[PDB]
Amino acid sequence: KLEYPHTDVSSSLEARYFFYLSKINAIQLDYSTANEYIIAAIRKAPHNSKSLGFLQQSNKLHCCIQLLMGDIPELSFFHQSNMQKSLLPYYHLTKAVKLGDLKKFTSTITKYKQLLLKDDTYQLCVRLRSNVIKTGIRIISLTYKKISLRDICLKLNLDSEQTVEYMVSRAIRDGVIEAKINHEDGFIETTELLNIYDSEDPQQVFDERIKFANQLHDEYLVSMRYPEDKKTQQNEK
Amino acid sequence: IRDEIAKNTELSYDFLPLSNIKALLFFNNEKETEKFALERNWPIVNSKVYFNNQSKEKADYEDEMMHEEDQKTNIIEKAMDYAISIEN
Amino acid sequence: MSLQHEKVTIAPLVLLSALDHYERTQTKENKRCVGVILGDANSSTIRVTNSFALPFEEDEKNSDVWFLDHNYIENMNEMCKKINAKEKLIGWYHSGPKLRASDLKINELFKKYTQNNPLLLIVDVKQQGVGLPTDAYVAIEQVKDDGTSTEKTFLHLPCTIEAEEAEEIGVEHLLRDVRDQAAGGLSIRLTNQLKSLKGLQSKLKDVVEYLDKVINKELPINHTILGKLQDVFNLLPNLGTPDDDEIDVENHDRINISNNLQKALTVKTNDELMVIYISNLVRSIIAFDDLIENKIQNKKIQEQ
Repeated sequence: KLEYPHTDVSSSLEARYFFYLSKINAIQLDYSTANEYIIAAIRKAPHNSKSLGFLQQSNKLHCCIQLLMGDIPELSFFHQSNMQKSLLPYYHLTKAVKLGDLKKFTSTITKYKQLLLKDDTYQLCVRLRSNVIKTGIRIISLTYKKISLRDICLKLNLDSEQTVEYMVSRAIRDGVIEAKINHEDGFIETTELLNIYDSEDPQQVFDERIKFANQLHDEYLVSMRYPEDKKTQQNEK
Repeated sequence: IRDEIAKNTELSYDFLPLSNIKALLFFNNEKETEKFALERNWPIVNSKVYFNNQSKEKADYEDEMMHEEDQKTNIIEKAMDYAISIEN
Repeated sequence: MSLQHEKVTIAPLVLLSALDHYERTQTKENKRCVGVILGDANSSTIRVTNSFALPFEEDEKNSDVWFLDHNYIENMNEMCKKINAKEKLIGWYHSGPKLRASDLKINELFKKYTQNNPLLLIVDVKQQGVGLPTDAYVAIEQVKDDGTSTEKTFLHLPCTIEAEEAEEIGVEHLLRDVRDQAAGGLSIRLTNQLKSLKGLQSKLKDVVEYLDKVINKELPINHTILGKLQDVFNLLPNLGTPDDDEIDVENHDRINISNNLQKALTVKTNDELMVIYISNLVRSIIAFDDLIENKIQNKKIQEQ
């Protein structure tokens, strides 16, 4: 029940607004629009050493939100920062998910439990345990196309054939692993094969890019003359 | 739980023998497993389920109702949108 | 004699002229005008350079009754021969509005003068349709599969227009219009595309109701008309073939250069965005110094 203005604000105000929106959306299971909001918030915020409190809080959230999607933010990210001290927990949280070992993830979230609770990503860390598993079976399907559930149990220490069957079955509804199970032959056969320059797929993709380019077109046109018209009106030599 | 499992297994495979259905979808009688399937719109013919039936029928229904031409977007429609953005 | 009237290129001068003659004899109320056409022949393109009026009085009781002066035609031809000597009888114009079968008898009379086969150029004076106001025909002799002997009948000729270098630039001087059938800018071609499509729609609808009129209202059956429609169906395009899959692929490539070019203009326009904002910063400095100078300017006006 909107009334937020984009009329006359500071870029301070857009940074606060976009932070609160991303965060709120995260726990209610929408991660996609939250991505837009938090990526947006950092850039709008003034980049300075007295603003380091607000900026530091945004960086922590953003990576955590990337892990929630099942995408992985850069190891490059945690390393070249001068944020390293505070970005000490997140690096391990990303690494645990990336390598898809569940045992590492359990030790991490225990060990940093105090640090995370402050920044209140702790409730989100519990949800990331789903995302662990997702990364760990993603690797297996990509590396071996056709692999028996038996071998997946060996590799990632699943309990049984059944336990992994259910994981995949749930996962491919959401299109994460992108495979199909062969029940009778006892394996998982991966369905990714690319080459969609035969498909009609490029047209939709391209149109979304042309809509971003059209947004940039509208956005320049209105704003350019506007300082000029005021500045011409005011007296000069 | 049963309905959640039931949805996920359509994607996985087209067919599971009657016995493999009972274990997955959690029943205690083989006659309940078969009855549930009939009501849910899978025919058991030759002790093989056909998960594909319901999926085709749901899909047929979406094509039956019409909102439909714009949401997918025609070729003609994309190209008409470019020219008019420019020309304002 | 021959058929060599495959293309008829018609000067714009002639059309203009035909309307001018028609009004200055004041033939109205279903009265007609005939004049000679002068021009080139023994060329596949028949060139209509020029026309001149013949006095012709056409009756209202019948269409089979007419007066035409044979003595007149030669005098007209020899004077025009003096001007340019590449002009010979190549037919006669009818003022339309439409074809007649009493024109067949007139055709045969012009066949004496000619050394080509007479062009009957129905120049419409009614300007009907958005396309050409000329249909062209030549009287040709045929037998036919029906059991029809020695028929004289008029076969349609496609009409085109060409004009000379001097003649064309005459048009351009006279007019200055941008036209509704032009294929110019983005907007104009958008209009042509809708117009072209609706063009086809109109012709096809006629064909459908013409078919009905053979088979219940006893219009004649003709192998030329049926034969043409068969060809349409045989060379009809098909989709879902590997031709179509390729057309989509070609289609992505054209979408692709439109996308790249859209991004390119964004960079030039955002350059302009910044630069307006740099000029404002400089004009600010200038405006502040200006105010001290305006104080003295306000003051002088009060003092005197």
